[PDB]
Amino acid sequence: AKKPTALIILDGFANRESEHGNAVKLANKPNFDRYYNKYPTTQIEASGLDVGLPEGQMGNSEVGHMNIGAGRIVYQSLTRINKSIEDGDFFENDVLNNAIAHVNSHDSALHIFGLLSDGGVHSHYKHLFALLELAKKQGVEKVYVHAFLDGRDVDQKSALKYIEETEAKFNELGIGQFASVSGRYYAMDRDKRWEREEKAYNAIRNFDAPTYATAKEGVEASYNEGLTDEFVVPFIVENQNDGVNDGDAVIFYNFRPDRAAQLSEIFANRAFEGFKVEQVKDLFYATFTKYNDNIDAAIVFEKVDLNNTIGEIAQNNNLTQLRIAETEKYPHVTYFMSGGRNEEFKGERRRLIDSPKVATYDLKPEMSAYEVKDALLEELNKGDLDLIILNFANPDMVGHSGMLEPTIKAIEAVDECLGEVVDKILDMDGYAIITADHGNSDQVLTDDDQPMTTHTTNPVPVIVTKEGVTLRETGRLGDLAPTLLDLLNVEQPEDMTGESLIKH
Ligand SMILES: [Mn+2]
Ligand SMILES: [Mn+2]
Repeated sequence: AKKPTALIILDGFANRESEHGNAVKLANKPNFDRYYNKYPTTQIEASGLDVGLPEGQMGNSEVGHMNIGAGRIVYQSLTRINKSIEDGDFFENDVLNNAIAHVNSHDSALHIFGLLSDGGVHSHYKHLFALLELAKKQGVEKVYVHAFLDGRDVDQKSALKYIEETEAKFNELGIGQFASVSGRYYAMDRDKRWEREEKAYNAIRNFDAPTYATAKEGVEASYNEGLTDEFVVPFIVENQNDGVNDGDAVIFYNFRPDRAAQLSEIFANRAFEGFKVEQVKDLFYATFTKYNDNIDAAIVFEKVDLNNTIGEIAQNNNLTQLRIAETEKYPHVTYFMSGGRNEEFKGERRRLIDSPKVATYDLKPEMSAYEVKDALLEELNKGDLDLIILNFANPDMVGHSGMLEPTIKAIEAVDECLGEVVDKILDMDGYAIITADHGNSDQVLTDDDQPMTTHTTNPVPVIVTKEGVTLRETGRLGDLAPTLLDLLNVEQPEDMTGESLIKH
């Protein structure tokens, strides 16, 4: 048998001082406790800037497993764009400046499309303000803003505030105006409901829609009819919309593809047939990210491939590896772990265990953890594995139910499985790193005893089952893969910028 090293991710399992609604602390976890008391231990950050998110933003599974596999901080779109604005590269961006040069050279118009909120899931409105400043700096004359209203990633009736602050911006810079206003239900549909999109399109293009003298006025009218932000029926702002015409440019500042793709196909997929259109000629169509492959767009922030993730380094040292998890975390231990790559590395094998088919996992807190554990045992008994990446989904997936007793039971089943897994590894003269990708199950009740159903910003435990070493006192997810390479005695390449948790 080879000596195995395994990373064991207890999804959504973190350190929190309060015991109130804390399923991690209330659960009986004798194996975890035994390993924790015997072996070297620390705590590392899995939220915010430490994993490429905004300060204060709770971690998640996708961002977590990306950072873990990469062994470095993997900047997500919002932070990437924020930082680009802060250090100036944004204002030098080739694609944004070409879009502007198209407008300036045709004396045509610049249109800006996006979700006008600080939700941060699909867009951030401060990126609109940076586009306004760029256009102003480059002397563009006509800027039309097409506002898509949120109400879903922020309070359900908050649009007036973003609109007001945006109006003050147009006045402060002497450029820009709202030309159309649409609920995200219409402009940001993702279920091929082309009829809803056509209403937004018609307002954007000055074709057919209600008109109001101001963005505020249309929104208040909507509110008066009982229709909140998300559902505002698209409208045109009187005298502030001259259509989308040949030679214009569009910049769409949303960075999340799923809900920006459809509207972008309407304008810039020559094959679009959701409804009949006469597409604009000589249109320069820029998207902040690439929404899909059927849109002829210039892409402002291109995807970066990640070289030398843990799986690639393993391959390149002629090691063999296993990725294993039940369904709900299978993409995390595969695609996201490998840096957003579906293809297996040479020497990679995978094990998918079917999750149960229930609407919510409080109905079976053990989920398929026991079958995951049994698969791993069968794999370890083959003796041919160098590296194992395992995820127990339960604490996250049960914790999302906001129910304390089932989340405790989820943890307890995971603890029983952890015991058999980790003892086998130790039986085989191997090493485990036991940790998590962000918190959740550490808090499943608000302070007033209501269900709490979300991840947390709490730091995560690390146990490394190697005797006579000391761990560094803090760190981040991007340090786990360097710790694995340390355990395996494999050289760490320069593009993995994290650092081994084991002191030397
Ligand atoms: Mn997770
Ligand atoms: Mn989750």
